[PDB]
Amino acid sequence: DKAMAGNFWQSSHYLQWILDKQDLLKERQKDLKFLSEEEYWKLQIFFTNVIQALGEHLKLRQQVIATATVYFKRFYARYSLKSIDPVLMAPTCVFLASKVEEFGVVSNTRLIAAATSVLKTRFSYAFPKEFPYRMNHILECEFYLLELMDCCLIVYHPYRPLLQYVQDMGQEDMLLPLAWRIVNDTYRTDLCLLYPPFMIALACLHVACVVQQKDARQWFAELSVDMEKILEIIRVILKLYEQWKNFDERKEMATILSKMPKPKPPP
Amino acid sequence: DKMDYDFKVKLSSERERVEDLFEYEGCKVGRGTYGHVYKAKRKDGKDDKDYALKQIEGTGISMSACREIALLRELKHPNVISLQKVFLSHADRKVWLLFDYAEHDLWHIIKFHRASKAVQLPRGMVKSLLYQILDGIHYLHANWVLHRDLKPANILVMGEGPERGRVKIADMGFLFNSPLVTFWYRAPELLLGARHYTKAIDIWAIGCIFAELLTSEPIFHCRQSNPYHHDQLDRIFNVMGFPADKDWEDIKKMPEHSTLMKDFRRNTYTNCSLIKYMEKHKVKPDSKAFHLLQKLLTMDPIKRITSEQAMQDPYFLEDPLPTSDVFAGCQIPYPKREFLTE
Ligand SMILES: Cn1ncc2cc(-c3cnc(N)c(Cl)c3N3CCC4(CCNC4=O)CC3)ccc21
Repeated sequence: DKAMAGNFWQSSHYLQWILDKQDLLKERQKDLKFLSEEEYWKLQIFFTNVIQALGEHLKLRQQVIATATVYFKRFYARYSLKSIDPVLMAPTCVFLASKVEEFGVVSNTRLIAAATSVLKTRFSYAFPKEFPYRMNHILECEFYLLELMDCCLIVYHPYRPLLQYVQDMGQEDMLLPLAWRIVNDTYRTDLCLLYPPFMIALACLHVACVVQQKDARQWFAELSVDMEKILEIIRVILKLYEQWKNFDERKEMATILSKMPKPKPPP
Repeated sequence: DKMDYDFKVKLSSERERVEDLFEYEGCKVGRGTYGHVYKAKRKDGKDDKDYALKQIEGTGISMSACREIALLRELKHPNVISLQKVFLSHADRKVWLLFDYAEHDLWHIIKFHRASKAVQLPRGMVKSLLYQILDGIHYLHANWVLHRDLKPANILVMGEGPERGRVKIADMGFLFNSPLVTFWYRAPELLLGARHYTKAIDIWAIGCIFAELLTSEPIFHCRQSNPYHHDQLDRIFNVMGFPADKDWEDIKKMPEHSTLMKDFRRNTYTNCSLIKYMEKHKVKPDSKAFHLLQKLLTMDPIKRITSEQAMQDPYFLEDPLPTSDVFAGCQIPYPKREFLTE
C-alpha cells in the first residue's frame, strides 16, 4: 500500500522516463567509441551487481535497491561514463533511494563503510584499491543526480503487478519465486527504461510459466494487452541468459573498466 | 576533481540560478520551521504573475525535503498546490521551490472574522471551502498519501487571478509513519497513543476546520513530548462528551487507555454533546451541515466517514451549491500578506 500506487499513466516515470530506443542508442554512441556494444552491456550487468551488493550489505528491501538501479540507469542513459565515476554514482543512488522510500537516512559512516567493504570483499577482481571517496563527494554527486532526473524520485517496478498476476493465476507457490528472480534479472538490461513495469512483469511470468512447464495460454490470451510488445521483452529476457552463459564477469571486467572513458581534469 | 571538467562547466553555464530568474529581495512573506518563503516575481521573463518562492531549511536533501520533492512532483490536482520548479543551489547546498502564490489562507480568513467589530463567515463560502478541502484530500488519499498536519494555515485560498477563490492544500512534510504546543486539530486516537497515521486522522482535522469555519473559533481550543495530553482530551470531552463503550469498542486496544481511565471520569461529561456546543454558536442541530460535521467528528476512527462519502453528503446538494470561486465573485475584504525582514 505504497504512495502513488495507481497513478502510473499520469506519473513522471511514464510521461518522461519511458524512453525511445533510438534516442537511447544515439546518446550511447558517445561511449561506444571506446567500448563495444558487448562491453557496454557487460558494464551494465556489473553495476547492477554492485548496486545489488550495496543493498544487501546495508540491509535494504529489493524495491529500494530497484529504484537505486533505475536512477543509475537514467543518469548514464543521458550521460557518459566519463561524466561522473560510476563507482561514486552507485552508492549515491542507493543513498538517495533510501531517503525517497522512507527507510531512514542511511548513515554517513555506514554508507561509506558499505561501499568500502563491498568493493574489497565481493569486487576485488575489478577494484584492487580501496573505495577512494569520502562523504562530501556523495553529497556533491547527489545534487547532480537529482538535477538530471528532473527531481523525478517515485519509480514504479514490476514486482507489484507480478504479485497481482500470480494471485489472479492462483499459483503463488509454484511461480512467484521464479518469476520474482526473472524480474530481478530484467535490471541487467535496458527494459525498465523502454517498457512499463506491468509488461515487464507479464514477460517474466511467461518465462516462469515456460520454465516450469505450466500451461497458461488461455490466461494470457484473456488479457487485453499488446502481446507483440510482451514477446519483445521475452526475447530480451531469453537473450539476457545467453549473455549470462558466455559472460565470465570476474575474468573480463578488470580489462573493461580500464577501457571506460576517462574524466578530463581541470587545466 | 575526479568528474569530467567539460561536464561540470557546461551544467554550471546552463543551470538556472534562483537569484537571476526571480526578484525576491525584501519580499519575505513567511518564516517558519519549513524555512523561508518569499513573494517573488520573474525578472527576465514577460510574466506578470506572483510566485511563492520557498527556501527549504538546512543544507542538502533532507528526508523531510526529499519526500516533499518526491510527492509534489507526481501530485497533480486543482485543490492541492502544484510545484512549478525546483532550484538546486550547488554552492550553499540549499533547495528552493517555486509555487503559484496563494495570497490568503483559512488561518488569516478565520482571524479576520473572529476579530470583527466587537461579520461572521458567510455560509456559502464555508460550504465551498469545505467541498474543495474534501476534494483535494480525497485525491491525496486515493493515491495513498496522508497529510498528517491539516490545519487552517495549511489550507490556502488564491487571490485575484485566474484561480480566484480556489482552495489549495499546502505543506507536504513528514520516521516509520510514527509520531513518537497546539494539538487542537489532532484526533483522539493520536492523543490516546495510536502508533501510525491514517486517512481517518486527516478527516478529523477537516471536521475541526469545518467547525471553525461555522463558529469562527477552534472547536477544541486549549491552553499549552509524549503522545498523551490531558487538557486536550478534557477539551474534546467537554465539547463532544465522553465516549460510551458502544461508541468506540476498540478504545481498550489503545496504549494510553489505562492512563485515560485513571485521569478521567465519564460522569463529568454527561451534560456535554456536540449538539449542545454547536447550539451555543447558533448552528441548528437538525441542519445538513451539522449532521456532516458530526460524521466527520466521530470519535472512533473506523466509524468516521471517508472524504469520498463526505463529498457525497446531501449538504452539497442543498441551496447554496458549492462554487469554484469560494468568494462567488464578491469583493475580497481580507488583507494581503504583510512583508518581513531578517
Ligand atoms: C505568514 N504565512 N502564514 C501562512 C502562509 C502561507 C504562505 C504561502 C503562500 N503561497 C503559497 N503558494 C504557499 Cl505554498 C505558502 N505557504 C504554505 C506552505 C508553507 C507553510 C508550511 N510549509 C510550507 O511549505 C510555505 C508557505 C505564505 C506566508 C504565510
